[PDB]
Amino acid sequence: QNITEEFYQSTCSAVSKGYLSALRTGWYTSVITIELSNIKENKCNGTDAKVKLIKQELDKYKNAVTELQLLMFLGFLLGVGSAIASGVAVCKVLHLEGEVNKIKSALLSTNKAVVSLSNGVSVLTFKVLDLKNYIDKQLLPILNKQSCSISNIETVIEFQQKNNRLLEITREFSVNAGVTTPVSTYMLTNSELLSLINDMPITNDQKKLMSNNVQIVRQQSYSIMCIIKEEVLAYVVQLPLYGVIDTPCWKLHTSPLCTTNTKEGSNICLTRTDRGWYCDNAGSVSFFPQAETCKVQSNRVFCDTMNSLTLPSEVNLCNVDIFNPKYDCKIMTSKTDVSSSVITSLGAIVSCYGKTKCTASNKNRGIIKTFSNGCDYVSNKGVDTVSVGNTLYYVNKQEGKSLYVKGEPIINFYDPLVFPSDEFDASISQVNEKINQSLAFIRKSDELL
Amino acid sequence: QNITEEFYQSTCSAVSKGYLSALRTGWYTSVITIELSNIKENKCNGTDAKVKLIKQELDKYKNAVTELQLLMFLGFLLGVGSAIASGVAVCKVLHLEGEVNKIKSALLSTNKAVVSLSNGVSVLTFKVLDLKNYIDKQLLPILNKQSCSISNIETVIEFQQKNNRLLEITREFSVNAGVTTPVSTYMLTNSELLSLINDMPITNDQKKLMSNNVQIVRQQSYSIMCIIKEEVLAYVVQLPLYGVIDTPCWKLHTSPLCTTNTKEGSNICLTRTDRGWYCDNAGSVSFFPQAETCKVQSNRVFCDTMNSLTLPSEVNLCNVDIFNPKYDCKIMTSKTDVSSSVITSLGAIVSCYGKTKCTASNKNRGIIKTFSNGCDYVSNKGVDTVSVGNTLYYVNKQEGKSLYVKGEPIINFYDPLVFPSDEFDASISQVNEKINQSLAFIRKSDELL
Amino acid sequence: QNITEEFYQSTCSAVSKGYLSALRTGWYTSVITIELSNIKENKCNGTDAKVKLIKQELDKYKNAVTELQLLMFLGFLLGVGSAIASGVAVCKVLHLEGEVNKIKSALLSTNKAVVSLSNGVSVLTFKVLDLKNYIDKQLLPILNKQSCSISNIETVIEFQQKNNRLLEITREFSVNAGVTTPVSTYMLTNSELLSLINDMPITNDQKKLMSNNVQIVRQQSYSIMCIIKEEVLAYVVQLPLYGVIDTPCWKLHTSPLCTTNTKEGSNICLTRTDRGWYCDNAGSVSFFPQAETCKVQSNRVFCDTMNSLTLPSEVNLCNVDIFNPKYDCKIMTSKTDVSSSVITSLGAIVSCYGKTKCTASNKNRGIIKTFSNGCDYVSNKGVDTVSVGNTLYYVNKQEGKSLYVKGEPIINFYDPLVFPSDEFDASISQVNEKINQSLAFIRKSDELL
Amino acid sequence: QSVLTQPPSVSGAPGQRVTISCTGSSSNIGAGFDVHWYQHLPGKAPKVIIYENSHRPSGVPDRFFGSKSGTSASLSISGLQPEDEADYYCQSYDRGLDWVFGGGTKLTVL
Amino acid sequence: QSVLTQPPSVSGAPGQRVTISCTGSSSNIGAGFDVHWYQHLPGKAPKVIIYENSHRPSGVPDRFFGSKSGTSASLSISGLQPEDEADYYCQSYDRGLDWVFGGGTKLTVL
Amino acid sequence: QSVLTQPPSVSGAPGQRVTISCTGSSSNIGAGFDVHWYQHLPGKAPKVIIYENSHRPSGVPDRFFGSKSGTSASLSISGLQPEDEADYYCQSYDRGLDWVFGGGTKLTVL
Amino acid sequence: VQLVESGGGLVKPGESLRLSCAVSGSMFSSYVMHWVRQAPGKGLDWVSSITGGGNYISYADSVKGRFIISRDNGRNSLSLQMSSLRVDDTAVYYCVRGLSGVMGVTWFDSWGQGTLVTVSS
Amino acid sequence: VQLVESGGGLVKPGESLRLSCAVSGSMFSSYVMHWVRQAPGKGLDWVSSITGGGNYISYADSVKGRFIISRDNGRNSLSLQMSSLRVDDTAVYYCVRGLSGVMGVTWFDSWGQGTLVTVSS
Amino acid sequence: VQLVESGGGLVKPGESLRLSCAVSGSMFSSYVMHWVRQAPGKGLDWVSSITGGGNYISYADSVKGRFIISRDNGRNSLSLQMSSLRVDDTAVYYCVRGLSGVMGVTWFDSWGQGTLVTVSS
Repeated sequence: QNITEEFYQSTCSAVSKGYLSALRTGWYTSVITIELSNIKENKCNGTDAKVKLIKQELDKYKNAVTELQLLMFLGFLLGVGSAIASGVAVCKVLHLEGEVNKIKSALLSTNKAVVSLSNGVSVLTFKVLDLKNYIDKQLLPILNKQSCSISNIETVIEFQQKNNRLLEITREFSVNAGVTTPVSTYMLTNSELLSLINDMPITNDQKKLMSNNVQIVRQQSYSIMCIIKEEVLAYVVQLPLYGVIDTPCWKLHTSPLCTTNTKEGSNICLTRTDRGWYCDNAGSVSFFPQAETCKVQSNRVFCDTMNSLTLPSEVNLCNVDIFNPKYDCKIMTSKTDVSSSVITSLGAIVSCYGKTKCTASNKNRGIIKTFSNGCDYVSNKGVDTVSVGNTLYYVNKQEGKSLYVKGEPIINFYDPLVFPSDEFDASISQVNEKINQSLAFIRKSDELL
Repeated sequence: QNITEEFYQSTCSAVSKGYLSALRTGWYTSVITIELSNIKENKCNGTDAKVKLIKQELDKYKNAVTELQLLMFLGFLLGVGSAIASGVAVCKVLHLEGEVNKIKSALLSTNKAVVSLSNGVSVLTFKVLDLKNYIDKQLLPILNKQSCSISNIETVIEFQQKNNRLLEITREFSVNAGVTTPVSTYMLTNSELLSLINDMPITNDQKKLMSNNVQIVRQQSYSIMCIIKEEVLAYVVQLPLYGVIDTPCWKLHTSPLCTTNTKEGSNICLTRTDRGWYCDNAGSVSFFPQAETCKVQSNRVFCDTMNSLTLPSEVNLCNVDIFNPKYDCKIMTSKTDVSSSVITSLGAIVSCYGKTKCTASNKNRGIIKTFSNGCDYVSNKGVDTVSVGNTLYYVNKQEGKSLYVKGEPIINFYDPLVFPSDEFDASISQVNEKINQSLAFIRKSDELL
Repeated sequence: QNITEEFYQSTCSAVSKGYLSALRTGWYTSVITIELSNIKENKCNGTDAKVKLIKQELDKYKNAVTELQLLMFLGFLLGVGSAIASGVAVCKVLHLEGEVNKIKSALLSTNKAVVSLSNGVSVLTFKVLDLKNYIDKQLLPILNKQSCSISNIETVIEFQQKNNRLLEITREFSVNAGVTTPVSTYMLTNSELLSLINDMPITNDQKKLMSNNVQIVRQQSYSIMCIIKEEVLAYVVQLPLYGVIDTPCWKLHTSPLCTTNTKEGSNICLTRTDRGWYCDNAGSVSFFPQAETCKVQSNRVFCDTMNSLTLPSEVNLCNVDIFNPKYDCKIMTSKTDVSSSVITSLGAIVSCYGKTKCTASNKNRGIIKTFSNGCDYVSNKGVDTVSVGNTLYYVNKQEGKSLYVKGEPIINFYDPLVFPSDEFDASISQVNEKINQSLAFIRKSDELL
Repeated sequence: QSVLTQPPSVSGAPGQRVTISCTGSSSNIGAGFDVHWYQHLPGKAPKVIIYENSHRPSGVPDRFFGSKSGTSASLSISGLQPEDEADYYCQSYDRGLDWVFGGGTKLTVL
Repeated sequence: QSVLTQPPSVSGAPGQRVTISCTGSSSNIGAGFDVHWYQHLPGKAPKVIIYENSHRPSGVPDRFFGSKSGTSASLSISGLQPEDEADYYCQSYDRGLDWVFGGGTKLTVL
Repeated sequence: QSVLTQPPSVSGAPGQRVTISCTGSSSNIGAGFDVHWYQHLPGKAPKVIIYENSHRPSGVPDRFFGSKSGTSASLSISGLQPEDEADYYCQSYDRGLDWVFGGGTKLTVL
Repeated sequence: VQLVESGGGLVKPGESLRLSCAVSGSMFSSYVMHWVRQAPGKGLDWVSSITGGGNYISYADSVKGRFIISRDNGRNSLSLQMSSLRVDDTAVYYCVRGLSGVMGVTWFDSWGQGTLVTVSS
Repeated sequence: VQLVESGGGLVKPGESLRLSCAVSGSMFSSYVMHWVRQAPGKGLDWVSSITGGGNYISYADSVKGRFIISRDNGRNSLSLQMSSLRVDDTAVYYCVRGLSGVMGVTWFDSWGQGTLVTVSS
Repeated sequence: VQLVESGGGLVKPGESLRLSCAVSGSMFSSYVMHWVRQAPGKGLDWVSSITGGGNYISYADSVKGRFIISRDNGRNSLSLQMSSLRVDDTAVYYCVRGLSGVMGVTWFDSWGQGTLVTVSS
């Protein structure tokens, strides 16, 4: 639609602007129940081929139920929490005696009933497979009438079709310990997920967003086992519960803005250690440094709020003035000057340094730019390939407008002989304070003689 | 049972105590053989629908066989090792000529025989699918008697059920190159895994643990390819070999303990860079910094010994006195003062800093705590939600007792005008040595005039 | 074959030499089309068992189609880029109107025809499932002749076999948002992948390489959704496009070379922060620090060049002389002196430090080495197990020749009382410059009195 | 006409506790949703007394205490004071008419 | 005999633009492959004038401009100069005979 | 009665090599398990001479050398010395009676 | 944080008009805005909503499609086109600026002054 | 690292008693502990085991269920409840503290002094 | 970067020979090399290729198996055994040191001097 961007040459940082987003400020727990069956015996003294088939499938179902019975740069400066605490909480409140008998009694007639539980929390509990109503009188009476013989042949294929969901549940849970992510489609069919999402206490705008975009919600939930006993096997699919809706969430990329000097490897260099997403929520911004945890599906953004920091809104003025005395922008210091390119949401930032060949090649014309030393930016319109050094990046071909804020690099604003280059993480105020302290040292050492 | 914890306000560190564990001190190789079949030709000049079905299934099996033929913060300060060396070792010792016929001769009568091999290493070798004994005379004599016609229809479905395992072997191995984790249930059926666990040279206590907890063993193994030719198709499922058993493995979490000052951003900060697991074994402790590699299933703590450091027992006295001159505790220095919370095994550690609103909300009462500035701890009993700024964490609802060790933060033991805030990783002795050096610096600059 | 290795005791670094490789210098987009079918109605007022089976199967197919419609240490110092820009580019160039009608018109007769498209990019577009030609007259005329009754019973099993591919496509794509990796075998059958690799514009040597090693090509591609409508459901599998061929990619492992002093924890210690892969391409070397992104299948080294730096050839002279004034070798400084072992491609590098017992044990003899203090190397031939402290590494059993060059550790070349140990990343020239600056300070402070 | 129902004939003297109760259907309130209470003293525009049934904003005294249970929400005033004569409200989130509003209870001193 | 076909009877006076055109089969060039053009002045060894149909090496004047389209590749020389009399070539990557060479065009001044 | 079998009638003069051999069933020893040998001079407590069939603890001389093969374990003493007269043991890990113990061999000088 | 709006007066039924809101917040980009109405006699009701960028426009059930609500993020303003005007439309309208909930719901924080729109006669 | 225990003497058959072990180790939290016995005449045998926390009790096949093994981790002690007694149990009992194996097995490291328990007559 | 080779002369048909190339590059480990031939009259043709360690040896369709190409990486050299000979091989042979492509293809960069080999009579 209107995904714009700006490139600031002050720190050679890109900010892609207009990314109406959706945080993950809550969880929601829903107790899926699979109605299971208990079989006393499947003796079948007589033998046939189709009876052998149904016996093998019943034995696979029994092994599955037995296995289920046995199945009861700014990354350091973050907050870490377990993401499955809500599912464990409702599992612990399920594990108290008499709850799941209430669950069965409340789920006898309706197919999407709501139970109250002891804790006072309302959890949506609903069958999805009803194998108990199938095995009740479709297979057991037939197995025990014609001396263990099936008159038809399609019944075993129907049993395979019905048992595929439970067997895939067994496999997918046993592979992934007890907690699997993402939730698969045979864990929760997409029509059932749409009906469940429609029926849970959320904004109707969130219903529209979460029904248009069930892909990422399927990719963000967590399903955890719970009680298996009393033929009522149940697991909790803790679903995301989205908070703010369509808030502008600008994306910040960075590249090492080194110096233009060529003599040996005596270079001074700042890399703005602030890459990631900036969403706006409440009176603050949420900062997501983990670019691998935030999905960028369509022009919307689904982020994990638990893996975020909070910042005041003055970090927006971090984008314009890097020396602004309202918010302390974070930069890192380095002496190495390798060539590096980061492909922004529409164009590409390059930084070619020392003696390296970089070009911006289009597949229908050839090389068009041939970047010199220093940070530079190439728009989406005109190129589709950015080669730096001995490697080749493909720049995103997503339509939108780009702006180029002209200026000089901040590297020229520093003194090479006094600059400190050992800070893996720092700030503008801290670096300037150390510069002032070292300059005061220089003046006091000069005045000491 | 008795998963207690303590909170030390000296470094605002949580230590959850009582986590009887099980390490992974060894590997154990076991050679699964799938008895394959060789078919000269499946011509079938006549054409029927069921014969077309069995022809397509045999073609898929042949493509699978051809596929298998073609298928032949303290994280930096660690030790990196390849985790599949034992399976590659037994694969290399299999690949020499003559061992395949020895395996086939030793597995002719018994189902779960033991093969001595050439290297002197004993490997458990056992069939799990026996497709050769099925294809031998169930399908080939039928295919070449009635002018390529099948009298029944259930045979192709039986072939589907028998070939599903081999086709899933094909898919799961081809997706994951040659080395895949976790081992799936169709890769090794759980009854066969229990029988293999029972039959391998391990403690009977470890048999009880690894039969009660087959999920983590399944989630921790590594299956690698072996020879395919001579219709013998084999792969080694390298299984974990647990060492110490039920050892108290206390878990340490830390949160950034900054200063209480509010002026601008001039804050000093110690963040204890020691989070992870501490398992007791031999006369030492194993330190697991990677919290993503240690599983927490039930109250037992399975871990990866290969991804651990060793420390003397004096690190336990690191928990009480941070200035104890017996073990050098590791802390990190920082000037950033963002609000951060880490939810411990029962409660939650919060540090709300600058100007942020945090609360400990219970879903039945509301906000109850409203943390002030400084590190603070909120117990499990009473709350079920911790909000820090605009992010929401769910605190674990696992029952147990909590202790609150009262004290003053170590920030007040440091002088802000001289404190160093560069060290990404350091120690108490190193930081105090630098403090002493800079104090002598100040005194010699005073006496120089 | 001839995988040699060298151990340098100067920095106790292992360099495994001879690893004829293959980079990933390009991408290539290929348009898989599944010919879908549109069904107006499947009323079936009459009911039977097999008709119920085929109705449930058609309902599952319709739900899958609807879901598809809704489905429309040197790691910081790198270059980060999106890996799926080519597939998004061809998806965007497909999304303009009239392209997929051209795809259908050019794909009516030939099964692997090529279209030119509007952008001027040639894309290999082809069918793999042709379900439209199956549903055309095999199921719809039969459903509407005998009052919705199927005379046969194997047709539903044939429909299961044909619909398994599309249902697995639906599951695998809905699990992984819209972009999945690796490409599965039911996503692209391996006969089709071999024929597609054979037909795509690449070197014949690269054809031989990616036909012998389709495992890693399968494990490095990216499949992305495309247009779904007009019953012509398409998705782009973006395949790796390998550049240089059999170029030597020597692997550099490092271990912490700390000091031999035992007094307390006052140790001066150097860890070469340079571990990873080194490939030669053009007149430069490509450096892969991420050892988790480069596959080491057979003795060939497939890699991801998008996660690599460029370096001049003088980094090879970094291997011999660490103080060589042609390339600035990268080292890191540390005071912690934990015992650590890494295992190189054949042998093992150990450093047993403080009071820590390590041994190199062979399973047929027992302990043979019992390493002392300092870095040491143990060859493959003689051992198969390396224990350091209480952790047990298995050493790779890959055959080859080892060289052990002799020398003294570089820590003995440094001054204990003046060394700077706060550099997470630095260089030999930077560390020596800081040493010279601090020594000049020492001499000027001595001369000031 | 609105789905929210409370009797708008509640009065009380200053000094004791006055309880305002409003009940909703199954679609609103009881389906995991929230209820918030405001005031409508004439003149100044309505402001929020209590949101999420337990929380309070910055300037709100200890007189007001809200609660919800099942499909019924209540708000208690402990020690009423003379200038509290206003229109107290309930808001729910019925899945039809989205942000429904109650009929309003006119609380006046005697 | 070679799969690459260009007429070796093209010549022109210095001053104007001369275009060399060469076409291949379906297996080479048009199947996503590249075409490169060299020069063969007698004496010194042949050197590359244009590779990947657009790029240029270090020392090459602005006279030579190459292009490819479909199956046919062209190379235009603008403002011919007398010592350009040589053999101009095409190279493709036919999947049979691997690195095939064209018959060559003898460009001479008049 | 124990599953471990060794003849408890082995003796030899000081000076030469004497080998103690003990064999077990298929469930113990040969099923990938280990055999350890302890020594039982009257008076002080028994102590391990050899564990994992090859290793040794801190204070153990070079007289003792152990080995295992198949289902049989051996321990050789080279050049006997007079105060070695004791009860030498084998232990194993039979899957029934868990930590089974041998009958013990009384080694004495002559 | 206080909301001020204008545009009230007497309007004949049937014709359309524009009613504007001039919110003067500092972080008016994430806060979810709504409009409510009230009349003498009957109780206060709900009119309209708007969330963030403007891609999740939601309406009441008493009015649907008649009222058009939009907002300019750069100008910090809101507006409604009032296409149809029935007798029930005479009301005092309130802008309202609410925050997202612990789950997603809004509790109608600090209200605007309120503009009276009369449609009778 | 030396183990010292007491509790021996003469006990009539049939009645229970307690046999206590007073290990003075520094890391008696991870080491796998056992009790062995030896009678004059017949060879030395095995009695009981215990691993760390105390959730993996394992017993011999000669005596199962009759003997109860427990340990106090805080007090650094072991204990056996000697429920029921036969003629064969007169023996010298040894506490034995052993370390975990390279796989899992224990080789019965440094032994205790040995306490005599006589049950005859 | 210039390539120099020798080994030409008159050779009777049928017998084998060795023609050697003496490349003198500084990064002669990664560059893909080829050998081409040219007779008077007919245009250029392709003879041979070599890439990397030498495990992807490729040949022309005009001559297959008769010519054996190898290279010594340490000695910085190339060699061709010219097993069997016909009339067509009298040509000037050029060593070719081409770089890897943007995809994989080679454009035959800087050429050798060219050695003339005659086979007639």
